[PDB]
Amino acid sequence: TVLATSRLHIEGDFRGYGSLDKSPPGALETLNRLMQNNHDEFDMFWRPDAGHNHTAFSLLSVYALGGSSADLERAYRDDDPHQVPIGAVDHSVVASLKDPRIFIHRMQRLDQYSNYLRFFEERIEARGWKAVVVEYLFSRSDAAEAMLGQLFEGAYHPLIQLGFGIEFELPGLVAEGLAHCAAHDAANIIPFFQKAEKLAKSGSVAPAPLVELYKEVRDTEKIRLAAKMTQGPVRVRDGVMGEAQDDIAAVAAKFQVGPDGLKQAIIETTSCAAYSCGGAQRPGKVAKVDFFFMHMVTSSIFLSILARQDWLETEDKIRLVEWKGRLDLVWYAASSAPALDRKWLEQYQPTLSAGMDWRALYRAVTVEPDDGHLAKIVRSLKWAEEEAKGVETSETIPVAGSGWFKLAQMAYDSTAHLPIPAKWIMGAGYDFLWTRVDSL
Ligand SMILES: [Fe+3]
Repeated sequence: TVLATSRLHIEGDFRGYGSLDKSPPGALETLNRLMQNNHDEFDMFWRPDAGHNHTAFSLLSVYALGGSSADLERAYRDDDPHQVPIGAVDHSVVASLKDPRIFIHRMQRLDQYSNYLRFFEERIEARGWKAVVVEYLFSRSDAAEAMLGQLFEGAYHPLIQLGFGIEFELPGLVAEGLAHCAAHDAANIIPFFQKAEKLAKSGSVAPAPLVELYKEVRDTEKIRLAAKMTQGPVRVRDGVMGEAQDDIAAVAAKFQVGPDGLKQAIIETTSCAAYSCGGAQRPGKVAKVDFFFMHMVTSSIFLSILARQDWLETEDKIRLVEWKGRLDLVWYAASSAPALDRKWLEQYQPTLSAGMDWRALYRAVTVEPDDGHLAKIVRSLKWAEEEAKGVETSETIPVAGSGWFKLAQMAYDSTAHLPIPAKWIMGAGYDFLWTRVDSL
């Protein structure tokens, strides 16, 4: 039977966090047609490692930046390589997923995406998306505890997809995100999250500023060297978690948010992620933004969005930000914990984006051939400027003020007019990766 939940209709004025210019007429109709095509025709996974379908991310971000029909069509065509036929649904498997032990049991299998999608669509059709999200992520059942770890998998893709669903209140997109969450292959980050949290709640770990926990990861050789350059997409599973799970778990336990600390913890995690991106530069090299640090920033807007949901307890909002901050330390370690310096973003001189404001940068991003990350990072950075309105740089907040837009300029300048593989450096701490980066 056709579910109402399967129909993605964005309607009304809402155009997204950090939006500036309204998309011109005709864009909304293009957005709905293409989001619906992507939803019905394509899987969430097009290859085993780094194979997340970005189509929904690229469309919704280009809409938020005020792109027209033609820009959304570019976004869709640019992600053609992301778009493979959606898996056949097994309807007896879908019926069985009502049992929480069969649910848990089939988790972390990529070929299950379509089964979990149909399941979550049926469940949302019956209870609505708010009820289902609390039930499957935040209710501390066994299923929900495993789904919460899964939410951060793949450098934050499930969180990002669920985040988009919640931001635009799209039931079918919330369903895609939950299904993505359930099906994502495991990087052995769940025990990192359990160990760090058990340590944090023990009463015997004093909290420290996140910026000092980045420093400790870099300065602890066993953690810094756990990841290997040529492990590529499995650095976290086979390197950071393989060699140093307990060690990084004891560091991450020091990141602890008090009951009145939610907004500052979002600003703290977002500032340190932006600081990763902008501060991991090398003398004599052009500016490049690390691909992983870029996901640490692109994911950050969705923390801000979950933080503002009426249907979610403040305890559950604080937990989300704790876990994201902690895993940002793992992604830092996975890029070989490069030396960070505030001087690079402070001193950065824009090139292609020199003299633009946010409105002109947004316009330039809407037309730029890209898989969606450029649009995602400039929007998270404009939003970060709003979230952290009035906050200045300090010992704990390393990027603020004009730094947010300066990073956006560096992401545009260092990425525009390049093929996708040349855009983002795949681990800023690995010296060899800089031999393939232009000198000054
Ligand atoms: Fe991505």
